[PDB]
Amino acid sequence: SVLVDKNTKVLVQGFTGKNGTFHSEQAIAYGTNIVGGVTPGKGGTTHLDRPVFNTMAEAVAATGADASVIYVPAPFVKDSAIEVIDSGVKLVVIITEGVPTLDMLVVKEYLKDKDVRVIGPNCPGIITPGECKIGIMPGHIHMKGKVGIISRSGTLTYEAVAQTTKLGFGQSTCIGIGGDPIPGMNQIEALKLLENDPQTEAIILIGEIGGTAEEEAAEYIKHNVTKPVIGYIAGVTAPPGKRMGHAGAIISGGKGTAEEKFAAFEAAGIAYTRSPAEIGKKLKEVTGWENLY
Amino acid sequence: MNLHEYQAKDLLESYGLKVQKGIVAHNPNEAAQAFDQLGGKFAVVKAQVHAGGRGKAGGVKVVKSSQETREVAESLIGKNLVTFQTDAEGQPVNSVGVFEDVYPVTRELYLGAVVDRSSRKVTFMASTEGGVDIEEVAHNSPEKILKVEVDPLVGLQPFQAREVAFKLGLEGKQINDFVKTMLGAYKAFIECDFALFEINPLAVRENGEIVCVDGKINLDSNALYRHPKLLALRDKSQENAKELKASEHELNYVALEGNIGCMVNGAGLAMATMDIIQLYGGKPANFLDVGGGATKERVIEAFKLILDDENVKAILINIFGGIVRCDMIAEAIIEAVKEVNVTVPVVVRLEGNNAEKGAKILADSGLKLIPADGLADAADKVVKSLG
Ligand SMILES: CC(C)(COP(=O)(O)OP(=O)(O)OC[C@H]1O[C@@H](n2cnc3c(N)ncnc32)[C@H](O)[C@@H]1OP(=O)(O)O)[C@@H](O)C(=O)NCCC(=O)NCCS
Ligand SMILES: [Mg+2]
Repeated sequence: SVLVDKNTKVLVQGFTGKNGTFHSEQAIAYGTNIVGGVTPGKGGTTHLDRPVFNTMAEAVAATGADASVIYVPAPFVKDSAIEVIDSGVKLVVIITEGVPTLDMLVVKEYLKDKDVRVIGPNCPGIITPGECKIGIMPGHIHMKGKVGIISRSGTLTYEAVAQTTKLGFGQSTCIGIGGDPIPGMNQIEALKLLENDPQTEAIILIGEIGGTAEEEAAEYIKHNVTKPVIGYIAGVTAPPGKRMGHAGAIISGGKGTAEEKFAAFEAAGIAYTRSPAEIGKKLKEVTGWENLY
Repeated sequence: MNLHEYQAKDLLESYGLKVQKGIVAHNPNEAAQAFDQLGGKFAVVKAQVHAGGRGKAGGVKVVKSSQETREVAESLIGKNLVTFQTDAEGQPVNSVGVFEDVYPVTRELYLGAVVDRSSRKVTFMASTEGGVDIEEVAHNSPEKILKVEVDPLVGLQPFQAREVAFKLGLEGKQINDFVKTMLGAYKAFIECDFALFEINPLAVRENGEIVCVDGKINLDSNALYRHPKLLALRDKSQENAKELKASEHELNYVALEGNIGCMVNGAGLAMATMDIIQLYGGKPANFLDVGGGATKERVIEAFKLILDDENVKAILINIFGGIVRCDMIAEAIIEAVKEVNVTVPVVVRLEGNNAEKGAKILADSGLKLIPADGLADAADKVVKSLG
């Protein structure tokens, strides 16, 4: 596994809010160590039988948290992200959708000399099945195993999880890097981590239209990733010049098409499927893994 | 969010750029009056629509009298304009702009900027090839596109704009005017949360002035909460009626040309579903992301969006319930179907949380819902329902 495990201590920014409350309840039930959270104006209260703090500095001093998840509305995300970056927390998961692109441009630049990883925004988070979940993904579809998953989508990731669970392979760590044009953690960062993780024996890379990240990741894999990678790209049928839900899912200047992504996997010797139903099956073919169950 | 030509010009003027100025007219008398107000031998009347290709489509006319202006406005206002960059219905023309004549000119440049996703930096592009589609230039002669990556800490510096001005072969006051143009555009870009802009052409007039003749600005819609004056520019008439309606019900909808409608939670999965439909011989009719916690009301609106297309002959609902129980989702789907005229076969794939209790509720609702096991099953069945 990478980044999170049973020892991870998690703070929640926007802890007292609707989604912070709901997903924190689930996280506690799952076995995630939620140590408290931050909501300005509710410092010194308790929530879900955990302390609430006004500031991340107070929270981190009190709890020695090493991760944080952000459920704050988009307007306050740049503020919240810098706050946690400055706090001593090493891992930040940003769930929130609608963060301005230029806010992540600045945050991503701010991170360049820091010792902090940021996953998201507009992502379901990170899960090490059997150990720790940070985000909104349903624990029950996952199983502790050997397939690492990197994905720009939410529910499409759950299909690959369902397929690898059913084939009995299970997941090491699944990283939802999110649907935005400038993520805090890109595919190459995540591939490096999984390549170095002994629990991960194979990797699924899920992408979609927009940007050139999959092509760049392809070139990186060719030279630097020894574990088998199985790719899949959503949006073959997407019309050009249209946002397909996610801010980053858009073809423009005839670039960011699904086909050029498949073709890049081709050229790099990376295995892939053209059907979302056959991700697990393609992985099975490539690995030769077998089990009568 | 896109801006009208006159709105983009007003914005850029406010950051000190020079523009081909005009007056907006909502009726032909107002257009005639604008012509006399400008007080020039010639003006250019331009349909205000969010689209390029306006001239080719008959939406740009040079005029020499108030009478000619009224005629042109009367011809344009209240009709939709179809251009090579619109869909087949075109964009409504509710107004024209009557613009001052700034020609003849010495030469035409291109200037624009994007947020480059690979470098993660605001990037400017400039060329000697103004009045050419810059995509063609990029493809055929990439060496003619000059690029400047901006460092977020320092911003665009005068020396970077001078490097460009010298490579463009500008001379004299043209250099300092071009530098001020690029610096002002950068300030606007950040201060307004632009996603991209293009000025094409950026004219070098006979007296050396650097003038924005036609310009487009696309704003980051997700930043408009902090720009009330920019949000106030929004022209909903230029947005697709169904896309707009979907947005009002926490749905994301895009129409295609096909015969199988789709309803999915999550954008990745919605595009994947469209893709597997086509793999299995079908033609996806739409993208539709119903989001998390789809209620009865929200599913009703999704049905109405899809079936408003007469070409739709079957629907696939594909929902992966994680935090929300599949039997509760099945309840909402059943309640929704009961309120809508659902005239086509509906295949339903419900997976995740209690997929089994959900599938049974569907099977016993007596609405002829076709239950599907996996993604492959769902595609296979919805295409087969076409006969
Ligand atoms: C982030 C999001 C979940 C928040 O929605 P929410 O939980 O309904 O919002 P709420 O208003 O109830 O809660 C937000 C909380 O943030 C708190 N907050 C605001 N600024 C904050 C800050 N700087 N630090 C910490 N907390 C803060 C608010 O005070 C509020 O708590 P309160 O209600 O006790 O006051 C929502 O804006 C969003 O982005 N939804 C989509 C998420 C998504 O789909 N992501 C992709 C998944 S793949
Ligand atoms: Mg989404």
